Amino acid sequence: KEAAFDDAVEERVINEEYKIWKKNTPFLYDLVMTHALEWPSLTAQWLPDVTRPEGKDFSIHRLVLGTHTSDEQNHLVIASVQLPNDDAQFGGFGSVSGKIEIEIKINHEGEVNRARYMPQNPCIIATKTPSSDVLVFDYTKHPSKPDPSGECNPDLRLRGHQKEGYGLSWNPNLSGHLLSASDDHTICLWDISAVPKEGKVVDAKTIFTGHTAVVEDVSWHLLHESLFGSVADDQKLMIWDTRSNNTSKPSHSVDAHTAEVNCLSFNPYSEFILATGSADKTVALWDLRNLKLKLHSFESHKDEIFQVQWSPHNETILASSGTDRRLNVWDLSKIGEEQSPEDAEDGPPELLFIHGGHTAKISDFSWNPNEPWVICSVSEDNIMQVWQMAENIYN
Amino acid sequence: ADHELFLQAFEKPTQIYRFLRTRNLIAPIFLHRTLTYMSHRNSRTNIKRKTFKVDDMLSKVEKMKGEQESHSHLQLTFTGFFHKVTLEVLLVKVCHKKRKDVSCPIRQVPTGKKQVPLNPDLNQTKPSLAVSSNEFEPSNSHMVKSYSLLFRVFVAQMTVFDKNRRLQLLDGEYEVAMQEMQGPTLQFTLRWTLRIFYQFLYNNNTRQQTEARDDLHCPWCTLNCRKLYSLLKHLKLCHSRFIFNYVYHPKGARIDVSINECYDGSYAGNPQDIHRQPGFAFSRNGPVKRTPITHILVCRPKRTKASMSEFLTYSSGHNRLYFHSDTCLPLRPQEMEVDSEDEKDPEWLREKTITQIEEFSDVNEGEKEVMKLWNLHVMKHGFIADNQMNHACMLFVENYGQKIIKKNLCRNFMLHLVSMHDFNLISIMSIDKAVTKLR
Amino acid sequence: YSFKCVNSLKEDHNQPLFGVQFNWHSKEGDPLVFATVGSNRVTLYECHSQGEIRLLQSYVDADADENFYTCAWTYDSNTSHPLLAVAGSRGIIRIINPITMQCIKHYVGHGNAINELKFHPRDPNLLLSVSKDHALRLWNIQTDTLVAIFGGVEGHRDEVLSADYDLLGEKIMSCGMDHSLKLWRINSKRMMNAIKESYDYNPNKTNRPFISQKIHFPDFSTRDIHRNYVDCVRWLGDLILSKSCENAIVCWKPGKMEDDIDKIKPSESNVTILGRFDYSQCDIWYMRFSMDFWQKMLALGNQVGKLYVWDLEVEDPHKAKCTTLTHHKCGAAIRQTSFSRDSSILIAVCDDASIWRWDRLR
Ligand SMILES: [Mg+2]
Repeated sequence: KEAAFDDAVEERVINEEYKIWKKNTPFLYDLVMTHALEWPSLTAQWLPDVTRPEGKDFSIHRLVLGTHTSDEQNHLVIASVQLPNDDAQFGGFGSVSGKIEIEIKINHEGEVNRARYMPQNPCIIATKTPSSDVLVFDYTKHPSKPDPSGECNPDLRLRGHQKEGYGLSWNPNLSGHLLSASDDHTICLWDISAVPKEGKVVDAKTIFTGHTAVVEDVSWHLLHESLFGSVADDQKLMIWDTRSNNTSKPSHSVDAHTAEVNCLSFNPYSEFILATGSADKTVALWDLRNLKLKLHSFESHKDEIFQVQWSPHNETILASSGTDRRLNVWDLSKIGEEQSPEDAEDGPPELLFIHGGHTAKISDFSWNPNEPWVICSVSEDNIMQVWQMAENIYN
Repeated sequence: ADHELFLQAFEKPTQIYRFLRTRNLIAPIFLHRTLTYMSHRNSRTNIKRKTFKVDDMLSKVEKMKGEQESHSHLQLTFTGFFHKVTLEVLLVKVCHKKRKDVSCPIRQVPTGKKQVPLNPDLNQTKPSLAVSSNEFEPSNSHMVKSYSLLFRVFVAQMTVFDKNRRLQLLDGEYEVAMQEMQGPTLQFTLRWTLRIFYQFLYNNNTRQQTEARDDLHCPWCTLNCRKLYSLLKHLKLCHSRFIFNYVYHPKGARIDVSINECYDGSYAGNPQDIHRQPGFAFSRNGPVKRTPITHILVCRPKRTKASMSEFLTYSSGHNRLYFHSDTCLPLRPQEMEVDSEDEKDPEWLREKTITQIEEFSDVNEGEKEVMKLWNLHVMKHGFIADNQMNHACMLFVENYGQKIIKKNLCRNFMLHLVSMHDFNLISIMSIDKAVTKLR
Repeated sequence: YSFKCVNSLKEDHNQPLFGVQFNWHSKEGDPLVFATVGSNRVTLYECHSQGEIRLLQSYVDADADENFYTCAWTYDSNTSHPLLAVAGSRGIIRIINPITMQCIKHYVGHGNAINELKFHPRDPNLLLSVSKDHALRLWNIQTDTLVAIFGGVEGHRDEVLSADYDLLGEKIMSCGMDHSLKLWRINSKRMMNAIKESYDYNPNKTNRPFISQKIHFPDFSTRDIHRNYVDCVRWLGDLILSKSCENAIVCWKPGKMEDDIDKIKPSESNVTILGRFDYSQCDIWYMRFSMDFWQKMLALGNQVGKLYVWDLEVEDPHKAKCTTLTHHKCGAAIRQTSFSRDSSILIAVCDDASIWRWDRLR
């Protein structure tokens, strides 16, 4: 056929391009960290805690990683990283032996479809599985040395879903309040703030169904404990203010993009600014006051978009990931700024930066606390990269 | 000197960047205006606050201005066809492609047809009117991409709107042609009801020299560098498969280029795929496990300044492909586990020693069998210390009990025990003890 | 018993060729097809009547420099497509499908140039590869696994040259520069257990690498026959044929005339010679002879461009035969001969990238 020949060609081209980008990096970033895992991951979460040992030049951070192996035993993992915390220090930068190390392994039944730590307790995390339920765990209650037998204490799994999903969000203000979203076209809500009789069985307190398509994502409010929206392939965003008691008719519902919506995120520093992400290769945004206005559109991704995340430490900085093996960085201030024809042929102004590391569909990324401008990225090629852009770009 | 050598060699690197030129021009790898030495680009600064709770009001008013107007049916007659039969007119509706959809969806719905004359002419008329309702709907502003108009008898097509929902069709008498599968045509009305030089070295066996036209634009990627500095940088980094040198001819610039010598460009992936039997390599369709590695490249930059005078990264883990010691085949990441393909007993040795024993003529089978049965067990454990020999003969019969019995050869075993005591390694306190444990 | 030059061709690169192989897997009636490999190219032709030969296909390797050495025609049990594999100095083995005009399999496990490839007469997934690494390997071209490695403490010491299956496919002979000729067996229980195993292995199934078989001992050998190199051997029913640079081909049997072939003790230390064959000007090595699928005639190339032909019939090797078919164009050398499934045509390669053709008139 043709597609085979064509793909061989495309592969060789991508290889060349990565060669070039690597040769060119030194003038581009303030940090380059690459590390290969045995099995890839599908998760990313920076632990909100940081320790910095004295007499040295580096910090220490802990990361929350998942695992989707081929066939063998699945695991939940959290490992260690030694970020340089210094400006004058530079074997490589610090010790010679190692800068990354695994520390936490837990047996897991099925792959990991999602994993987030609870905001109130980082020792509490959730887990989406190939099954139709939810698992919760507290690592401090299990040894890092994994059970050579296999499956172990599910640590209060949940119930109320019928197909798998990917949505996951604790309520920031209210403990125990956690939302879910699966192929069931439904949103299931447990409240584990108080389950003395665990029994590994808790059913979702409330189950919402307003989308008639497979739901894609859900996120709580950032200030309100009784507010959150919804995302399905319906290309319909529905506003779900709880305490109104209707799992059928939400508070609001409009069409966001012409293609199915995938990812969704709210600005922390503001009250109203929403960040939306869809399959439309588009990026839109909205406000809680009025909604019948697609505020703006970022139009440079060349395939679907699967993740959006605002910046901590920065009010006007956002991030767009997808499948194009690229990663974008925008700017809300430079909206329509007259630029030179060469600045324009470079690109539109408001687009701020584009990451050029990975060579596969960028699975997932994350900001972190404890550090101003750094993000880790995970692809499907067993690849983990951490970087810091050069400084000169801003200011 | 078959100059095709000079040709064929420098032929290769060219087309590559050539393709890459176009690709990057549409497939940006990184915004150049971010680059350090391309600092003249990105004329704008990063000086702004731009609170957000006001960004809405600026749009809240702008949308009042942005709403210019809208259009509020149609009717049109077809003047007879002209050529040097009934007609067919359609209303095709196009929607947006979706996730599972590979191509855009199109819906060809007919509003109707009529009976046009058989290629009529002028001065013969004394007439089929086409009237349209609002088939298009405002709800379609989320699902349909566009609407067009089709005409057949023999094909013709027109579209109704613009991407801005802007109608493209005013009212009036229009003359149009059409194609089948000057000439045939139809009329109708409408109604809404420093010179720079180069030198190409070939190991001094020959060369070629040229001159840059429209200089300070990349001779490959047409990148507009405004300085010899930035241009030299972009060249010695991006189009790296060559090598360069700065000559500074008095006329403003001269660069004698040469081919790179090593340019270590080889696949950088799972180093194993290189040898997968073809068709499976680059499968890219299933997770695969491999050994862990970690590199560091950018740790702490210098951030110096420009200096034309100047113009004239470690590992952690296994970074290669290991092989089997005896067959020179690849080594799966799992096979490289505790299996160490080495121990004290090589098969071929056991064979060789027995055979060599059988060369001897002046021996009885009641002796050769014994010697072999023993020497093999000797090899099997590697006994060295003399304090072991007692335990040795013990374990020996402890294993070969059934056999020597089945061999009925214990009597020569005892003769051997004799010999060994004679060589001062057995005490009498065990020789018997053997025959005891034997039964 | 009369062939005539009805055609002769020549390449353009002018670099000597070595290989000639009719496809002896022709469903009865299908046209005659044969191939030939040169410096770094392969060639596909078809025999036509009136001394006509038609170019069909040709491939080439550019990415390195190699001097291809051998070829062999086989098929696919799955869909019956013709199959050709070749190998050169680089020591790699490739497998090409003309139906798709692509290579589907490549094998790299040797350490030097390869010298010959043959298949088991019965099984079509068993490829024997002889190299200069003193090691004769043997692959399952279907499950992509090695099987045996003949050579070691008692192997050949210098650059194995040529080998040949027995007529039935359970016994092999080998010959190399060290004047040495050794016998291997395949019928042993261990061996066939190994083979059956080979036909069963899933890499995804186990964390284990397949386990080959190492053999460190010939069944029998000697170096008493020639006092020079030996570079081509042929099973003869249960008799042997071999040539040297001593300008004579010899036939013999191991042990004594009474000694059966399948009772031979490994420590056998005697051989029985029967007769000799004679020719002129074969004063260089690496020159081969072939025989008809019906084992009735003998062909042999020559240094000065001549030919020499015998009959494998009751013709007593004392005065068996003498037949020299000659032409006046090239006398550079002739490497290799080849017959069809029948005895219709006979091709041979001259040293100057020129082909020849001889059509028989019985
Ligand atoms: Mg391949």
